[PDB]
Amino acid sequence: RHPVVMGNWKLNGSKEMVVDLLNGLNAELEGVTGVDVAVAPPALFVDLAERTLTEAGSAIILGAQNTDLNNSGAFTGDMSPAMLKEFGATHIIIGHSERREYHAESDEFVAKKFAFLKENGLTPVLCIGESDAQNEAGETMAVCARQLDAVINTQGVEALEGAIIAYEPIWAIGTGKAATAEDAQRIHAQIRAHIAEKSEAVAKNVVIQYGGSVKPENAAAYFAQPDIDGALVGGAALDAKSFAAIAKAAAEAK
Amino acid sequence: RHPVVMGNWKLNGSKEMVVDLLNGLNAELEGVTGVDVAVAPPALFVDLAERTLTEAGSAIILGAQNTDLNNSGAFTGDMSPAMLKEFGATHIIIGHSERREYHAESDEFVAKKFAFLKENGLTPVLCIGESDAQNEAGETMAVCARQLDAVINTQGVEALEGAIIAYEPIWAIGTGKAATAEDAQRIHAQIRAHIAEKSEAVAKNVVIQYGGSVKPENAAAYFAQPDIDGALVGGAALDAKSFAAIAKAAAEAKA
Repeated sequence: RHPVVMGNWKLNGSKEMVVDLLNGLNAELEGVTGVDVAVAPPALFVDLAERTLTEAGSAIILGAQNTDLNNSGAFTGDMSPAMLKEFGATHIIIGHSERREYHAESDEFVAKKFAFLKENGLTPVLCIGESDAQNEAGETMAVCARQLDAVINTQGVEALEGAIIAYEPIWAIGTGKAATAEDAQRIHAQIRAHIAEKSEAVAKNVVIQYGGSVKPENAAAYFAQPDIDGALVGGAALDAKSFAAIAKAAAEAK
Repeated sequence: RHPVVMGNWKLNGSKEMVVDLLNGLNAELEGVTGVDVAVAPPALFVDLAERTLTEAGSAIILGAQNTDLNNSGAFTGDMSPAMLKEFGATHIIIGHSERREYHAESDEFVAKKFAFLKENGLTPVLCIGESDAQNEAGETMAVCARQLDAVINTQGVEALEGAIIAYEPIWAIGTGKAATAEDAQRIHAQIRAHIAEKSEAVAKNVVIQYGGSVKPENAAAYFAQPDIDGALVGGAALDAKSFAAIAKAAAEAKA
């Protein structure tokens, strides 16, 4: 399993920053073989990202933060896989904890997105993860099993074929609570195992990134675990140094 | 009231298409000056749209098809008014029927976006409109007033100053009915009259666009009515010759 490190920029970007960051990023990662590095900028900046990376002749993968369920038509305001494809984007974050909470995206909704992306030749980065209370209640796997089965129990285990899964420890996050590399590995082993129950080939191959708070000096403690295959990075993704660091750590560590 | 004709491109666009459309459109509007022409492409193409319009020295206005409630922060996949301002996008469509239906956006949500747009210096194109069963049940004004009050009752009529309102007869859309310039004009005066009950000054100046199916053949019919101040165009927006025809008719109708 080749590690994959993705930067989720979220709702951050500007014309100056995008160029700076992507250039800095390219510099830092100059010849840093071993990992797959991807960026997910706001839709408004996918055009710029593409142009900047292409000039730079960069190897960074272009992604996007969500998708909708149609390629074209009377769908005012929607995100189209076919349109994203025109800019080279290929890694689409879906089910993120923020969309699920704020936009009330459901398991079935996110599963349809999963299927449509795959149908379009794109790579889904399916996010799963339990709340603070589902965690206090010791329901972590009930939840992760649930969110994952919405795909498996419809499309079938195979469907995770060439997809990335990202585990979000929503329970931690400024709430004084913290996930450790041990917690992370514990959990990632259970998820993989859940997949190994229907298919072991699939399970051993599926990249399962860790979505918790990972920093330059966390990174290798995490990338050491055998079931953690990369990271979906939040804040560190906004800094070329920090983010390249995390990418490097995973490259070697693996 | 100076007319505004906006093309909502919906889920339509491509690199080659965006530049051909904007270039032909700008060629067609050469002497035209009595109508504001705005264009709303998918977010993915707002940058390309800007680049094309700028190179051309075009006067066409850039807009977008939706917005969210934050400028920056932890909101994966959201739309930012501030990021939109960087590309020069000013007219922002909110409340469109396709979002109200497919994304279940409430009047409360839509109203929150209106206030945020005003907070950021942008122009909201507030869509309102009733369905088939409401129209048959003849509750057109209760629905429209309900939806306008969402912003009026929480922000004051003056909040409409500088905004654009687009009536969408959804009942006519996709369900065998048809609106006429005469039915349209009747609905716009009721809408204007509701706003006027709170402020005459605001009501006199607000641009209320017609959102039904407008086409180059039926446009002068609509722009002829005194309470129809432009159009929010869909399908006819995708062609430079059709969209420019609708813009021109509005220009003359209101000269």
